[PDB]
Amino acid sequence: MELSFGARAELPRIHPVASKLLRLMQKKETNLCLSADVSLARELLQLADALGPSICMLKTHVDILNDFTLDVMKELITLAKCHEFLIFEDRKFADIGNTVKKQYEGGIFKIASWADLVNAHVVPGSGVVKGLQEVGLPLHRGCLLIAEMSSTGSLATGDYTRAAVRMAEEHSEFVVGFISGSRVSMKPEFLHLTPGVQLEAGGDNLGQQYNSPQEVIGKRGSDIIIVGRGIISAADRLEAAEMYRKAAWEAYLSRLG
Amino acid sequence: MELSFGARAELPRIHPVASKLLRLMQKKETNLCLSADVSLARELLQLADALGPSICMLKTHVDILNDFTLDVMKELITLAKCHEFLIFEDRKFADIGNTVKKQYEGGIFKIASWADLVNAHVVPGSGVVKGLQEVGLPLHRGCLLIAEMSSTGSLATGDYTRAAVRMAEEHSEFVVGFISGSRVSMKPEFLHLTPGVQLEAGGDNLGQQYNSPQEVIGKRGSDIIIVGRGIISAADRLEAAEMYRKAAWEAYLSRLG
Ligand SMILES: O=c1ccn([C@@H]2O[C@H](COP(=O)(O)O)[C@@H](O)[C@H]2O)c(=O)[nH]1
Ligand SMILES: O=c1ccn([C@@H]2O[C@H](COP(=O)(O)O)[C@@H](O)[C@H]2O)c(=O)[nH]1
Repeated sequence: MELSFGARAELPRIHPVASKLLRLMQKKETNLCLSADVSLARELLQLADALGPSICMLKTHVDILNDFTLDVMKELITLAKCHEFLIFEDRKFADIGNTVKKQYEGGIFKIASWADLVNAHVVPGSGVVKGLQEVGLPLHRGCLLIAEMSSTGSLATGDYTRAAVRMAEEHSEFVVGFISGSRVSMKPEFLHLTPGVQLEAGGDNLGQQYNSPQEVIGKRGSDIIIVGRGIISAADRLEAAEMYRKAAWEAYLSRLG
Repeated sequence: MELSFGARAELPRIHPVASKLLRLMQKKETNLCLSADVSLARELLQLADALGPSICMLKTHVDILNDFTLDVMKELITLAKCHEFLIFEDRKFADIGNTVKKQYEGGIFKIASWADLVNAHVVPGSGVVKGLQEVGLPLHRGCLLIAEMSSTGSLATGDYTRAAVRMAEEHSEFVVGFISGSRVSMKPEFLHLTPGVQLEAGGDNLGQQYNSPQEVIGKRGSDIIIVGRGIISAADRLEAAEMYRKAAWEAYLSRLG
C-alpha cells in the first residue's frame, strides 16, 4: 500500500514543510533536488531561475559562495516562491546542541532566516536536534537527519543508521526525513533524499560513488534524488535537469503501480 | 615510558604543527585550549589578548561571529603570534571530499588561510581527510579527527572511535591528533584534545556533559583541555583561565612522574 506523494502530503502526522514539498512534487512531477554547487551568486541565481520549474528543491552550500550576502538569499527566495521549490542548506550540523543553535540562527549566514530545510549528523546524540529545534520550531522549519552517506568508507551504516531513524521518529515535530541511500524508515511521513546520483556508473577521485535514479528511487525506495555535477558540469544544465527529473519521476511511478 | 610534551615535540614522525604546539605548551606550562564561544569580534580579540599567555590554543567557531571579517582573523593571528598559541577552527568538516576542500579553502571564511588546525568527523570515510589535504598540505596545516564526543547519546564509540584512530594513523602527514574524551591512540605523535571540561560536576540543558581537568588529563590520559563556558561565563575570565591551566598542567605532570 504505497501512497503517492500527494496522498503522503495529507498523512495525519505529516510535518507542514514535508506536506508543502510533497504537494509541489506531485503538482510539478518532479522529485529532483538540484545540488547547486557553485561559487558565484550569479550562477546560483541563474541556475535557480532556469531550472526552478524542473526541481522540487535547491540544495545550497552557502559556505562555498565567494560572494554570499543575505540579499543573494532574498533573491533566491523570490525564485523559490515563483517556481515553487524548497531551499535546503546542506550545512551538516554536527556539534553539541548549544553550539548548533547559534550556528543555525546567527553568524553571517543567518541560515534559519532563509533555509526551509537543513540537515544534521546524528553522531553527537539527540542534543544536536534539540539545539536546532529550538531555533527551527519557532521559525516553522524542518530538518533532515543523515542516516547514510554515499562516499567510500562511510560509517553511517548498521546501528548508526538505526540510531538516526530512531532519533528522527522521536523528533517528528521538526525532523521531516533523511539523507540516505535508500528507504530507511517504514513511516511514510518521512522523506528520503539521496545524493550520489548520476545516470552513468562511476564516482569521483575523492570517494564519491554514484548510483542511477532508477536504482535509488526504484529499487532502493528513496523519494528524491540530489544531483550536483551530473547537472552542473553539463553544457546545457536545463536539458540535464530534465533528464534527471524524468528518470527519477518514472522510477517513482513504476514503484507506485 | 611516557614522554614530556617537549620530548614528544622531537619525535621522528611528529607533524610540524604538532611540534610547534608541543613546544609552546612546554615553554608556557599550558595545556589549555580556550573555546572562544562569543558572537562579537571585539570580545574574541580582547579574550585572545588577555588570555593568550595562559593558553596553548584558541578554538573558534567563526560561523557564530556576528561581525566576522578576514581582517578580524588577521588581528587574531597577530595576537596568536605575540602570545604564542595556535588557532583551531572547530568547523567539524563532515561532507564528501570534493565538498570539504571547497569549504576549507573558499567561501567568505577562507578558513585555511588563517586556521592552524581544523577538525573533521570521520563518518564520511577517509575521503573527508583526502579532500581537506589537498588544501591543507600545501598550506602547511594540520587536522584533528573527532574520535569521541562529550555529549549525551554520542555515537562516536566502539568501532567508530577505532575507525577514527586508523584514519588518523593512515593520514599522518596531515592529521595531528584527535578530539576525544581520553587517550585513543597509543602513538605519542598524536595529540588528544578534550572538550566537555569544567571544574565542577554537571552539564548543560542540551546534552553537554562535563568532566574535570584532573579526570580527563590525569585518569583518561588526554593532552589538552578545551574549555568554553567554564571560562567565558565567569566574571574574571583571566583568573578562570589560570585555574583551568593550573589544573590541567598539574594533572599532566602527575601522570608523567
Ligand atoms: O552522503 C552524502 C551527503 C551529501 N552529499 C552532497 O551532495 C552533493 C553531491 O554532489 P555530486 O557528487 O552529485 O556533484 C554534494 O553537495 C555533496 O556535498 C553527498 O554527495 N553525499
Ligand atoms: O565533543 C565535543 C566536540 C566539540 N565541543 C565544543 O567544545 C566547546 C565546549 O564548550 P563548553 O561546554 O565548555 O562551553 C564548544 O565550542 C563545543 O562546540 C564539545 O563541547 N564537545
